[PDB]
Amino acid sequence: MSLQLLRNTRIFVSTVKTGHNKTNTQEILVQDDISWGQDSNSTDITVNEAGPRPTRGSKRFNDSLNAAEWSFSTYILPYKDKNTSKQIVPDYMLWHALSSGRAINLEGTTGAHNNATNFMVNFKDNSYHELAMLHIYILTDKTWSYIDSCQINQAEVNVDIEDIGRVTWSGNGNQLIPLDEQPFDPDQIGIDDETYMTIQGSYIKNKLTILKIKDMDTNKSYDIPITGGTFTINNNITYLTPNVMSRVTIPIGSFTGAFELTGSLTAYLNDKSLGSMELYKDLIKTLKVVNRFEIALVLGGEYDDERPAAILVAKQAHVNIPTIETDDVLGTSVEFKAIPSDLDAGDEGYLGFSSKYTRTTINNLIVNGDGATDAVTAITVKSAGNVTTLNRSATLQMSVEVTPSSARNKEVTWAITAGDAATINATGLLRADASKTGAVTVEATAKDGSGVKGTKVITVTAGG
Amino acid sequence: MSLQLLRNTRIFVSTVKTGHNKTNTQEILVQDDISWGQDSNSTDITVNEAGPRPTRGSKRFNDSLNAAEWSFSTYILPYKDKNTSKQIVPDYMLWHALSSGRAINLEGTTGAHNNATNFMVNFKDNSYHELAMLHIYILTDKTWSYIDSCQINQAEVNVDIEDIGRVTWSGNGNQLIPLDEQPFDPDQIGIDDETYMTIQGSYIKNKLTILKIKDMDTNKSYDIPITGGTFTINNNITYLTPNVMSRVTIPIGSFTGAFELTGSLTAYLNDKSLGSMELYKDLIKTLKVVNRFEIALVLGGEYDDERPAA
Amino acid sequence: MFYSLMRESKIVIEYDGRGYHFDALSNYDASTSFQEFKTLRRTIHNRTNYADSIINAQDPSSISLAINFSTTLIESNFFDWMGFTREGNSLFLPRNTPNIEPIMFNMYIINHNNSCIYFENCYVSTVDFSLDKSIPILNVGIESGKFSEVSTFRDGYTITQGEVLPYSAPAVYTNSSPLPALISASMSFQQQCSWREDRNIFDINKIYTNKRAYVNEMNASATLAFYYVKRLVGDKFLNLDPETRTPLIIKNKYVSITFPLARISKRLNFSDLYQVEYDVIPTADSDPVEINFFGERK
Amino acid sequence: MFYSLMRESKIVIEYDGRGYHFDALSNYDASTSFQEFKTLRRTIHNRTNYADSIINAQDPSSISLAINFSTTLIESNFFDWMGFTREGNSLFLPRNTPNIEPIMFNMYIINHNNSCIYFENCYVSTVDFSLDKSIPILNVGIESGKFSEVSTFRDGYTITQGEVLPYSAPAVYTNSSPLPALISASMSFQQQCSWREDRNIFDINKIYTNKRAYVNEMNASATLAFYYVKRLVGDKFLNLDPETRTPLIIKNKYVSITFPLARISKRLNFSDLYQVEYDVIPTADSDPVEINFFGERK
Amino acid sequence: AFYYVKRLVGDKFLNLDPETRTPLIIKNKYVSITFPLARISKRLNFSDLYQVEYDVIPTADSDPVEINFFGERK
Amino acid sequence: MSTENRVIDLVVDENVPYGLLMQFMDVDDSVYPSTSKPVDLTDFSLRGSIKSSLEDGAETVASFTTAIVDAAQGVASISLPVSAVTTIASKASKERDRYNPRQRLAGYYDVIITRTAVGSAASSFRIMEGKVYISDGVTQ
Amino acid sequence: STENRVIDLVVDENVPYGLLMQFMDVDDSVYPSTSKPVDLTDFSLRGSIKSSLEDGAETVASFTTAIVDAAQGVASISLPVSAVTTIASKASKERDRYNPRQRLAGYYDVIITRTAVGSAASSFRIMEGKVYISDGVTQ
Repeated sequence: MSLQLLRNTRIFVSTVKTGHNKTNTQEILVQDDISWGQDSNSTDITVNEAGPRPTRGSKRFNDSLNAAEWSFSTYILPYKDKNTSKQIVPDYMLWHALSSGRAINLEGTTGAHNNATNFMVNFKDNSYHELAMLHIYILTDKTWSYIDSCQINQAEVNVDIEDIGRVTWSGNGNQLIPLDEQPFDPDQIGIDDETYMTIQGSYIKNKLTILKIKDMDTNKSYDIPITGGTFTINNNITYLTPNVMSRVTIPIGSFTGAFELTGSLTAYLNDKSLGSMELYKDLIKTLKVVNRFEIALVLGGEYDDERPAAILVAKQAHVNIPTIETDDVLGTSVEFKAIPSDLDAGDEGYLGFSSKYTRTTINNLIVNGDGATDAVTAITVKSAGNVTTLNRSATLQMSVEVTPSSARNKEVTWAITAGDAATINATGLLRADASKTGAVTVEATAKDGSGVKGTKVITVTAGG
Repeated sequence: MSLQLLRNTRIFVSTVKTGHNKTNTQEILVQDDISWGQDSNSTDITVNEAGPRPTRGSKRFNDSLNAAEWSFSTYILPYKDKNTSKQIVPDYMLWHALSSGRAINLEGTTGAHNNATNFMVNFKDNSYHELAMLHIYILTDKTWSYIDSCQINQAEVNVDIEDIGRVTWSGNGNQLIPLDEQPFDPDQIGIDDETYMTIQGSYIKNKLTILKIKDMDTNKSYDIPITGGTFTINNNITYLTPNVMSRVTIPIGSFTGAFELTGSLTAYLNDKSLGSMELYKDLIKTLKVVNRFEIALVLGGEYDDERPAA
Repeated sequence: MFYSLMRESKIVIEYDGRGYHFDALSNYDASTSFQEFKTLRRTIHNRTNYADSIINAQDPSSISLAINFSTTLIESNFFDWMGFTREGNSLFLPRNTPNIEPIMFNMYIINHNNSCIYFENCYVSTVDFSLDKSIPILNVGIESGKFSEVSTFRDGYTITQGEVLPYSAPAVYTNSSPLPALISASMSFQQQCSWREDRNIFDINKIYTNKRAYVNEMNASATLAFYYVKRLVGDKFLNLDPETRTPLIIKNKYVSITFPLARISKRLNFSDLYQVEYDVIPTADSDPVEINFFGERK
Repeated sequence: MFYSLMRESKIVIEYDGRGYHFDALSNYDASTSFQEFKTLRRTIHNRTNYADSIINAQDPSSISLAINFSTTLIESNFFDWMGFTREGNSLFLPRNTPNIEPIMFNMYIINHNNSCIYFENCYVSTVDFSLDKSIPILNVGIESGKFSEVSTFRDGYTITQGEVLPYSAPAVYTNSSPLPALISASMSFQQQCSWREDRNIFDINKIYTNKRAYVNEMNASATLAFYYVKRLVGDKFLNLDPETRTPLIIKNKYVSITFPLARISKRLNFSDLYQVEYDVIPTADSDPVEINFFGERK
Repeated sequence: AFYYVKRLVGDKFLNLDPETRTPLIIKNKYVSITFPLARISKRLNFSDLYQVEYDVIPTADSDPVEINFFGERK
Repeated sequence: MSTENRVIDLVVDENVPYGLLMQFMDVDDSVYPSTSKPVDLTDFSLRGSIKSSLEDGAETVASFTTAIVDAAQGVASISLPVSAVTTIASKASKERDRYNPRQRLAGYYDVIITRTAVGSAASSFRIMEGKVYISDGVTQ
Repeated sequence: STENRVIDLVVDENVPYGLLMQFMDVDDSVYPSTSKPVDLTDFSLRGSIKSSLEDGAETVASFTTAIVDAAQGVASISLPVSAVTTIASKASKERDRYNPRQRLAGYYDVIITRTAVGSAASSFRIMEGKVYISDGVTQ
């Protein structure tokens, strides 16, 4: 004899239906908009006669049950746990079941895997017809229930400024099953006060949102202050249910669709250099069937001191032709989609969550893929013995110095750009010949894709 | 380094892309609801396999650009100009491009042509696959832009009593082109204070709206006090865009559809002689496949002394 | 100039020197065409590319009219013209076809501004209507031999169809025992004539138009759709066995097609709700098939 | 691995040792297949269940391209390759077919990563475009004899189609008198060749590919759709009578197909608004049919 | 029905040539139809994404075609 | 009139020597049917190299050993020893492909046949091109 | 035809394994393909079972080659039950999708070899694939 209120609901995400412990189940902090259920299909058989005194009667049959629908919203709350000292988001298994179809392994390098610097999610291993399989456990007041064999259909993230960073999850399950007995003690599995304090120490505010967009075909970075946006991770999962005329049926298995990583970004038109107006004019002047943009949406902002942040990186993105949104202040919309280099390659994009992002950390996350792996920032090329010039028929094996000293990729390539008076090899052994009286240049760039420039103008002469 | 506000937009209507003067371009006084733009089409190519370890990847291609959409609302503001002493509406070339497909000639007798008494627009010469061709020039604050080769798709007029007489224009253009340099000095071409005073002297109030309806098959004039209404001039213009798989395409030409002049008129039921009730009862008693009515909607009212009217 | 709208038209059938303007016409469809003799004379001398085509005949036209039932019963003249014998307001299907050639009549399709298309040497070849839960309408099908464009015409000011008859639910009986669970009773009557092409060498360099035709057969048919209903286990009245001879009548408030003796074949469909379908034709020695036309109050 | 997208493709036609990359391609469709000889040798000894199927021939491919008109008029080469004689920018339909065999050419369908499909021994068998209220486009139809997969190919960097021509309303004339109320002018040109199968006993245990073909006929045709319009009562200019010989031209701002003498057959449809349909073919002794290709400014 | 996929330039495994005899099996978790020797004919369609279509029949001297029915756990 | 096929992709087997032999044959189409005579490879030498990329400055993975088997029959063999196969296997890309984990991309290769002599013109000719793949083996 | 070197071996737990390869040389010049068997002279086969293809992978086991009836071409590859147990020890705990008894144990390939039959070491790989252990119940 009791009424059940929605405010007392508690959600646990599990990968096992028995043997529930702290590594298989954790509570998911949900909000008011939580919803779940399961709909049923039916049919009416009616006789349609034409004569006088016709039969006017119907009949209903239950024929099938639809896939269970569930949805809830959670705050993006990166933090570091005391047990492992690795940055982790509380709803990490949700990210894993969204990202890959293999067993969860935070020590690995695919799907949801963490580190001493940041928590990372990449979609390099999502080529599966059935992604990682969860079981949502619902606790309303006293009664228990759960949805059997769920799959993460999508994860909506709305960049709504003057609001907190939040993600909305949606999915489907085979069947919603009400449980009379307690599966596991929610007091122990549920998050305790210490980790709650640690989490609430780190919040992501959508207002402090910087965006980094670069045209890979022209090497043009734009300065676009955002007004509002959203990006989605969608699986297009469809649940199959068998058709049996004699008995009602529930869905039996599913099949993932096409993985889509789209987005939409609204901003005001700026007349300044490399502003929104320049991007819009370039996009509507080129009129190209395909675009290669690098988009790095950085929720929570970038700062020298440690700040929480959630970052979406699209290496090779596709940007639609923008349109002007006539409001009281003129604006625009930059709708993009992260496409892979090859269809069966994955790597459409990745995400990095942490409560400790210095600007260098997010920079090397963007250019190297991991916040811990350092990346080169600047280069000044060095000759063989501090030499400033060269004469005809003389070698010059030039070297390189890089910063920082702990960058993972310390190598560079070699090229000649301005002038035709010398040639360089893979190692850097520049070679010249006679009849070389012009000023020639030499260049070097790193192999990690940082975008670092090494230049030197050597004054090659005809000799004494 | 500046933000652009919608309140500082100024719209000029032109028939030429060069040699802009006061007879080819005039400013059009627009309102808050002004809007313009151009949308683009795309496509996603997705592989749909069935086996285990299927390929889950998509790819987007820009394939075509849609026709540019523009719309704005203007007040019906008849007046007489000092230069020619003939009654003219400031957005007269809009009326011409709506009415006929020939070169503008106010001295003529078809399309938009004026007189020493009134400004008139008739649709006796609209049998053309491509009506008179305009170029909408948009000036927001400092930056310029324009829509290339526009056509007046329709003109909505809403008879909303206790409100001013207003007309809403809509249309399509081949492509929206942003201009970096000033095409013409907006200070000179834009309307000056004298003509602004002359215009604001004449306003059309939708409240003072008399309607004259007569059944041509019976010779019965009715006295119907209106409550609210609207009439449209529609061209049903469709813009054609070519389909090329290798390169994105913009519309290349258009073709006018069927010219429709419809309307809708709401009024209260009156038991008086020749009232709304009599018209309704006659119409539902005759039950005829075709009707011959003479309708003369007079915005601004009729008076012995001089008054503005549309 | 003058365009020609289908909605602004008037179809008048000219028979015996009187114009039968068939109002209450829901929709009609017609076409005109010519026959060509196109041969390509490719030779070893000249492998030509240009054909030798001459127009020498008018392809017979196939006009279809959809006519609503009316209170003045002008539409029964289509049964009258198609060959049925008349007694009062009831049309009999004769045991034998009366004449070799059908009853020929001309038809006009009037339009505004003295525009007209003149179909000549027409005969009614098909008449079928479905008694159902929608308003009944009989689609007649006539075939013409010669079509022409004329300035003045015949317009049936007086002979016209009245108001459409109100809907009334159909019911099929055996003697006086109703047949339960009716769905759609469709009746079909035909006069399957054939054109006798007599194009000869005296018509060379001239356009030939068909003029004479002969009746291959007349028939009356009906397809009845029911729901598979049984009242008893091993029922005798309602089953799937064929019925060699049984009196049937498809009755309405305004029309009643009577088969004095009928040959019924049944067909069961295992659909969402089981449906049986009859195939009713009159027997060999059956009395003439009746078609009564009741205007009002029977 | 490498998937093959239709949107990421390039079609290059190889003729005379030069590559004609046909850009401005709206859509193309093609298929490849093999011919089998599958017999089941069921005997009284062994009533077997397993057939004896051997692949011995390549079924000819049917490639269809839809190409937009362009300012450089590369698309007129399809008329040139199909057999028309050329003078300036106008293509004539010759009185007689010039040669027994058609003009053969190879075609590539390029894709990324050195992937290609090589159609050989192709000939243009159909070209038809509809001048209407939508942007004109000519659908060409070529038939191949042998298809193959090759690594390197021919890519038409220079010879390419320019910008698509802007839309312009069609108009059909008789001499210089316009024909009113045009709806859709559709033109059709064909080279109805036939493959000469020469599969012999020396090709046993080998895959056979068609190589040689002969031209059965060439023709130029057009179907014109109008609204039935008459200006006078008993008009002589506009009626339904056939016209043995009349000069016709279906003119546009960028193309004009001319019939010096035409054989017109008319067909009237009693639709919502009456429509007449022409069937225009050149006469026996008519001068060659003209097809002019105006890029810009005629 | 497959998608036209090639892994190499001038690949030998995946192409359009007919295969007189090749062992094929269309396998599932609950059923497996086996052709000990198969006669495969290929057909390429230049659709939105290129698709190849096989036509698998057993050869003349092929062993009997298998159809296994696994209820659960094979 | 037909096309050539200069682009050929090679697949080597790890821990196994790779041997490819090319035959150059003279051809002609005349009144008499296709007459083919082997090309006499005298003063004809080959040379091939493999790099991990097409772009300039690419690391040289290895180089092929060239030899002429039979001049009269016009047969030349282009191959590499097992140690070179191991060297290329070490330098190959670590990215695997599902449905066949064996194959990995190794780089691009070219082959030039040249005839160098005092009276001979300084003429080279790129006979082939393409990419080199590796079938990883477990034995050895 | 083409190439079919990739075939997967399913070895049984607690049972010794032995495979019998009838080497053959079919030629399809004549319509009834020639059934000539290759003659096994100066031939040795070598095969190791190694988990994963990455360099430095531990050698799970090694095949034991047997050459018998050289005239008619047949040959045998086998390994003792102790080798089977060593293979089954290191097999992964994840089971195959189609059969819940098999577990991936590693990769393999056998390499034929001619040792100076004509002063040439003409060694090439015969077959390849994955080795699957099938869990037994008897022991």
